[PDB]
Parts: sequence; C-alpha cells; structure tokens
Amino acid sequence: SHEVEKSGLLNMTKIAQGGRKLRKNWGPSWVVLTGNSLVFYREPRPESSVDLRGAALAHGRHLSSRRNVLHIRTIPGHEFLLQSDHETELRAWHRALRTVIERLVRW
Ligand SMILES: O=P(O)(O)O[C@@H]1[C@H](O)[C@H](O)[C@@H](OP(=O)(O)O)[C@H](OP(=O)(O)O)[C@H]1O
Repeated sequence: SHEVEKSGLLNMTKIAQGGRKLRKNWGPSWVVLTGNSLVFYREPRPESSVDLRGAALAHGRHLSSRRNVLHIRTIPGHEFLLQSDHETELRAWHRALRTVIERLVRW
C-alpha cells in the first residue's frame, strides 16, 4: 500500500474541490501512484495527496481541449485531470490507475 506502483511527470489541474468547481490551472507535476493514493509533488513534501479508495476514473476527452486526458473524482468530491502529450505513457498511467482503484474495491 505504501509502495510506489508508478511515478512520472504529468500535467495536472484541479477542477473541483469538495464538489465545488475551480478555475483550471494546468501545470506539470511529479505524480506518485501508491497502492492507495495519488500523490502530487512540485518535483521528483507533497503539494497534495488523495486516497483512491472508491475514486471514479474515466476518460476526460469531453472535459478539456487537450489530448490524452484522464479525469478522477474522489469520494470527498475533489476532481482532477491528468494529461500527457505521450499517448502510450498516458495509456500506461490509465491502466495502472485502474489496477490500483479496482484493487481497493476487493482489498
Ligand atoms: O483561463 P480561463 O479564462 O478560465 O479559461 C480556461 C482555460 O482556457 C483552460 O485552459 C480551459 O481548459 P482546457 O485547456 O483544458 O481546454 C478552460 O476550458 P473549460 O472551461 O472548457 O474547461 C477555459 O475555461
């Protein structure tokens, strides 16, 4: 659970906090996926962390003009987009995030 499943640089923006909409502010983030949370740093203490238990993950093609976007909405209501210009690495992230989120459903 504390172990790192994936880490890498992605572009990210918050879009809601506790169910309230936020102005986007896209920027690069060093992103760390553990066995139960996604952790954001300015570079390789976290700026922020979210628990992924019960998170809703989807494609975010409808939520941005950017290419290769994922949308995550957490149980407390925080919502984020992740994006990369590199479609294969974005797909790798999508699969890793799916794996961790689904794992929290059964364990
Ligand atoms: O800075 P502002 O004036 O608030 O303008 C937003 C800005 O251009 C964001 O880049 C854009 O999101 P994308 O780059 O992800 O397309 C967003 O679109 P949206 O409101 O349709 O999310 C605009 O509202």
